[PDB]
Amino acid sequence: ACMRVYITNINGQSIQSTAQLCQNTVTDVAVSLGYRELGIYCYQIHTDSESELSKRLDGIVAGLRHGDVVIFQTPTWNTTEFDEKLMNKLKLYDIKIVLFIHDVVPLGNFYLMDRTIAYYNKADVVVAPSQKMIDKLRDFGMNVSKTVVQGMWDHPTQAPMFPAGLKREIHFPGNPERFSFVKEWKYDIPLKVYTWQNVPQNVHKINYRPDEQLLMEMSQGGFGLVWMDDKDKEYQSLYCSYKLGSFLAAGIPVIVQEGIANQELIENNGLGWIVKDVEEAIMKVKNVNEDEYIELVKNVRSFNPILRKGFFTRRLLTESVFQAIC
Amino acid sequence: CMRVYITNINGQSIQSTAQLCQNTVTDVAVSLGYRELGIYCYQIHTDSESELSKRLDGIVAGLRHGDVVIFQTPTWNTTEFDEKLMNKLKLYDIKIVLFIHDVVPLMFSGNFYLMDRTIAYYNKADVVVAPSQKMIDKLRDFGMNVSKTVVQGMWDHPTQAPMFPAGLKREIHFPGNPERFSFVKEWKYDIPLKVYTWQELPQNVHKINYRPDEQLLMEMSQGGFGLVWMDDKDKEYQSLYCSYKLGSFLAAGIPVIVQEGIANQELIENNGLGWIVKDVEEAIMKVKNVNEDEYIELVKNVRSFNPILRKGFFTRRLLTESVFQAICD
Amino acid sequence: CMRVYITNINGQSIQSTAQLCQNTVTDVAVSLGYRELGIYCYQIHTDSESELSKRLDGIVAGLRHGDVVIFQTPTWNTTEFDEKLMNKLKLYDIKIVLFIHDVVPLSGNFYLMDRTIAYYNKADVVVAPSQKMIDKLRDFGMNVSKTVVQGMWDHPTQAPMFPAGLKREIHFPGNPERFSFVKEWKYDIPLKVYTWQNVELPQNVHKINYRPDEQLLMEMSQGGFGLVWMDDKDKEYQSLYCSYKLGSFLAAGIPVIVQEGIANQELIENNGLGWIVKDVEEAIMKVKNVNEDEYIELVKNVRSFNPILRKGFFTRRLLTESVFQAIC
Amino acid sequence: ACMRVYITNINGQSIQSTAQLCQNTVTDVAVSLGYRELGIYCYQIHTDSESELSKRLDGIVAGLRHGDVVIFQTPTWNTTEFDEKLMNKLKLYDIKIVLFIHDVVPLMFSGNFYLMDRTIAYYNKADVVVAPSQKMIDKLRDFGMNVSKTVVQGMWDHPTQAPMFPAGLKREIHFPGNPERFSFVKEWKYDIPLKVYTWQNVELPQNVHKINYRPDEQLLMEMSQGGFGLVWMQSLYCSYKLGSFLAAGIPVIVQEGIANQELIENNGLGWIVKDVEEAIMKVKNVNEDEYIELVKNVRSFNPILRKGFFTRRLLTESVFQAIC
Ligand SMILES: O=c1ccn([C@@H]2O[C@H](COP(=O)(O)OP(=O)(O)O)[C@@H](O)[C@H]2O)c(=O)[nH]1
Ligand SMILES: O=c1ccn([C@@H]2O[C@H](COP(=O)(O)OP(=O)(O)O)[C@@H](O)[C@H]2O)c(=O)[nH]1
Ligand SMILES: O=c1ccn([C@@H]2O[C@H](COP(=O)(O)OP(=O)(O)O)[C@@H](O)[C@H]2O)c(=O)[nH]1
Ligand SMILES: O=c1ccn([C@@H]2O[C@H](COP(=O)(O)OP(=O)(O)O)[C@@H](O)[C@H]2O)c(=O)[nH]1
Repeated sequence: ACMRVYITNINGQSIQSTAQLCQNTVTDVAVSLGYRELGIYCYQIHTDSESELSKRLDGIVAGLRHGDVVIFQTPTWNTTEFDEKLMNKLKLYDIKIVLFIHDVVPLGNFYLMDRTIAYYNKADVVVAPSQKMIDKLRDFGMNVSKTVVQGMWDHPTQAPMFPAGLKREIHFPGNPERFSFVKEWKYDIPLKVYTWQNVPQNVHKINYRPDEQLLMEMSQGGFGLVWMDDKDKEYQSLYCSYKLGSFLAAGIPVIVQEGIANQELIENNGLGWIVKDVEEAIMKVKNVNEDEYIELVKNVRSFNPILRKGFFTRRLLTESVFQAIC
Repeated sequence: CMRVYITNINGQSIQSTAQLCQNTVTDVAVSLGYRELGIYCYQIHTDSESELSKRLDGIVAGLRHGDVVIFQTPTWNTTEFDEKLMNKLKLYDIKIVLFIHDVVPLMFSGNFYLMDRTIAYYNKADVVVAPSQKMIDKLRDFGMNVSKTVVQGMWDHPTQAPMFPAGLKREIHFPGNPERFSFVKEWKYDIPLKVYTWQELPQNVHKINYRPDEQLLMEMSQGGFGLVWMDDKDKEYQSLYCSYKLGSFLAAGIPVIVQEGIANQELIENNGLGWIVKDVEEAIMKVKNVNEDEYIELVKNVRSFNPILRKGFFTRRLLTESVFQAICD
Repeated sequence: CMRVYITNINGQSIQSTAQLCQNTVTDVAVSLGYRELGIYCYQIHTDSESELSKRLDGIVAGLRHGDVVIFQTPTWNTTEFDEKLMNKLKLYDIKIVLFIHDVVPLSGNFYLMDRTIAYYNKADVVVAPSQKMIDKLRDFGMNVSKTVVQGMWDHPTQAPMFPAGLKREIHFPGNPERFSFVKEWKYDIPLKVYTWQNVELPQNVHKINYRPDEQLLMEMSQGGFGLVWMDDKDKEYQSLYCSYKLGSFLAAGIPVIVQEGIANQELIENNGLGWIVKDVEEAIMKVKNVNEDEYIELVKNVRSFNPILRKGFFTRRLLTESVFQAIC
Repeated sequence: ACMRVYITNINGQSIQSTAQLCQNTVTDVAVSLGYRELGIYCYQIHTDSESELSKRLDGIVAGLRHGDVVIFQTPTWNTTEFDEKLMNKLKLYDIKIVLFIHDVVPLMFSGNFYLMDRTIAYYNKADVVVAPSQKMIDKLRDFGMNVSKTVVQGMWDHPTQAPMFPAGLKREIHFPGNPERFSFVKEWKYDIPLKVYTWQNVELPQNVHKINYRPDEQLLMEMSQGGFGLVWMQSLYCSYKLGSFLAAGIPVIVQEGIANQELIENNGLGWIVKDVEEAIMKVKNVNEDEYIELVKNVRSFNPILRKGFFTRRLLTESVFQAIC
């Protein structure tokens, strides 16, 4: 009996899926720690007889041995049915299971919240974006005793950082479809939106670029905006933003919405400003002098080796396996 | 973004050497930052064509175009399974390293019909790692035309078992099964023979029960000689394969006795790791005649050579060189 | 481009547990991609001041601004060396993790506390064996704000674990010159002492010759109980540290018996790894009574818990968390 | 007797030093393989007394033990005296020594030939020699180098994850080296533009675009947009520039003779040309499809350079050969 740690990893999604991006990046760190990938392909679950699905899963977990530990990165995006039966398959082994939450599907839409929580409760440790997320999940019946807070996505990279000049512009590499505040841009601060989609005056569309390029370009100065839409104001209070990690790894300060999860990280480390609303953000971008920009930048760049070396991830990947056995 | 993947069987008996080698190789591959494609040993005919195909899709779900895959063959799931795994792999734009642990039609007179199908699927790899040059030669004669070949040379035996000081015990160690090795029963000499096995034999042969490898290593290190031998039934294969027993003796820290004609025998010759003997009589005779002086030297050569074995360097180099060859012309 | 380095001592006797520890932490560290800053144990007074300085420049030659350095203390080259290594480290723009294996000023050695504390305080993060250790260190002026608790030693190993039978015997792989209760051993339960010392022992102590750790693990895994016991003058200083042999028993796969108030005692209780006893006499009683099933369970707890020990997870978490903390 | 592998690595040179860049790249690969760094700092050896030197060295190798293997990246650039002395220290341990040659000082010009005997003497204490090219090994043998086990490096790697942009057929030649070292640049006289990436002040001939020095990753991204990489100058060693071009994902043009050119030919990675004028011709005549093919070749071969495989093999093979 010789313990190995395995971790699930999705494959086959779009060139531009942040979801897969997250998992693959977590997995690369995990591989570097000695862990083993359980590759999972993103496909149409209805395409399998319930029996072919049982055996595709046997294919996926073929290397598993009792005494192992499995880190399940949820969701698989293969349907709650897949999630459920993957879990069920793992519960047949005499192993500890770490549930690593990237998103809670119902949070839209809301109905399957119950079957979601239900297989969640089968894990031994839960890793979640924030304590607020854990608290809110307990409210729906989540009863796993050992929980670990993720805090922040890393963003492992060796993209050169150029000196950050005080450009009074704002960067935002999300998609307008999901963020409608972007179409409502009123202010005379340029908003640089990085997206594939083609949809005001001061918003400037920029072509989707490989992540390393975006980082290099963003490092030349400016501010990074982390901002949700108005129903997404639920999550935001709960999830970890991926682009937040991308701003910080690039070496520029951030502007986040008052009430975002884990805001303490931003404050304690002097990484940017927590503002009430867009207006206040604009104001600060207009007010900030050369001095206080130079400070925020140096704060970001003394902080970001954590992000670029993948330590929030190495941290939770190590602690959760230990808590599972301990 | 190229990743390197390696297949690894699972599910066989704890006593199975085939799985033991594959796991060990995998353990070394993982340390090199490679990725496991786990494969479970089961009865292939409990699947419909659709199900087997989808079990394979599950096994290879993480592969992408541009990756490299090392197929550790055989899977012991049948030539049929090997062939369809290979077929799946060829749908990807990847390079395939075929790493041969055994050639199943060459190792049993009755498995020979499978030669042609085995070769056909061998010829789909970009690189073949074979135990010996002689095995590659033999493969060629049966139609194997894979242009790039790497010689494995020897099985490592990664470990940290204590090595005790080796005294000149005039005994011979043999951790194999009497079934696969019938000569055991016809043991007739007055030099003791220790047979380590889970399984009925002559007076000068002592049966010791199957221990976990680590303990076997510690015990063997106390001295004596490791015998690497095969019956005349397998004299053919012997000139071709790599013995795992060989690597276990040397890792333990004792000299070995091997039959003339065995694969990669110059390895033993040039590193002074034991004796190449014509027959069992010549070995028994050398064990009775060797003096303290000579045994001292042999043990010295073995324990200066065997860091390679214990740190997995034969495996590290084939794992590194084969992936390199798969890409570079 | 940040690298993590970790100090590691070399040159001590194959018997030195202090080196065995640093070396083990270092091995885990290297598997995590950290880099060794090798330190050799020698007579410091053989060095002129400038020689000592440049020997140190030799040790840290590979360091760069922006690196993170883990200092496993002490080096055993004496405090003067520890202090001079720390100052050398502070000359770089790096974050420093202090990893405490022992604290020298802890009775007549106490006078050294001022110097010891003054260099501890140059660290950004302190990893200490127990919270208790951290508290005592605070009473004497340690003010490093980020601290991590180690909570056990690991024992990474591949040692076969045999099935464990209930044997009413106690294993103690400790030097009997350092533990006196051994010479006083007066009980009908056999005490098995694994030691290099060529001396004879009380009637019911079985002197067993020193053996490679791997062999010791395998042998102990056949059953019996592992005793973690301190002398008497090492009693206060006891409560503080992490027992290395404790880790060895659990990694072998047998339950343990430890004195009341041992550092990180709750780990034993919360995981069902053995018993906390007042004194030897209670320990003898438990071993006399303890039944077959109750033992079976003790073992089950141990072997479900010990893959953490055997794969080095206490160390992996402290090496990972302390670096994170040094930057955060 | 637990064998560990160590590798020397220089530190403390300028950010522009290719020697350091190389030793550091090899070392990072070595660390991923589990090998341990012996960090060496570049200073002025005259500032040490004999005793101080001996103890600085003792500080550098404090972690070695009998039974280890040591890979010595030579030269250290602290001089031959330092290299000889480091080699002397190592020999005092019962270890095997791999000598990995980056440069041979006494072969740099005839003036430095007097150093050959000292150089060869200490080379000969090694158990294995890794050299850039077989040709180099042959030359060394002519001067008394007698280490029986040798390994050929072939090519520098270039570990990176720089995005590769699509390679447009730009009729331009990239050359990230400095002028004060390459005469041919100041003499440029072709209607084909030469993109020279340098930190130097100097203004440059008409059809040269002096581009400011830039981080390696950025350089790689820019070059991946297309055009040709030029390797120009001692066909003894491996060009580091070469690996940068191929990692960036564009084909190369190299001067006839240089070492290991059959790597170029056998993988269809560029052109081996007699002179500069031959290079301008091929850049003028080459058509769209011929160029898509070059790029195909380079981008299929690339992953070796980018994942550090020339280095992984020499680091694995040489340690193996040191014991076997
Ligand atoms: O041109 C682009 C724009 C987006 N991104 C990536 O997409 C991320 C943001 O995606 P998403 O909005 O889904 O992250 P979220 O903040 O919502 O968690 C950025 O940080 C980048 O990593 C990118 O690689 N190139
Ligand atoms: O008591 C035993 C006897 C055998 N072995 C293992 O079984 C191997 C021999 O198996 P096999 O005879 O199949 O090796 P090969 O024929 O390839 O030389 C030995 O080297 C050991 O590693 C073991 O672990 N415990
Ligand atoms: O025959 C022996 C006896 C001791 N030890 C090692 O020495 C440790 C105990 O040493 P020490 O008492 O110094 O550690 P402590 O428990 O006091 O921290 C054991 O756990 C073993 O790992 C060993 O390897 N072989
Ligand atoms: O703007 C620049 C110019 C050059 N270089 C680096 O310098 C290398 C060339 O160095 P050198 O000419 O010394 O190498 P050589 O080809 O002579 O071996 C390039 O490959 C780059 O990696 C760079 O990073 N940025």
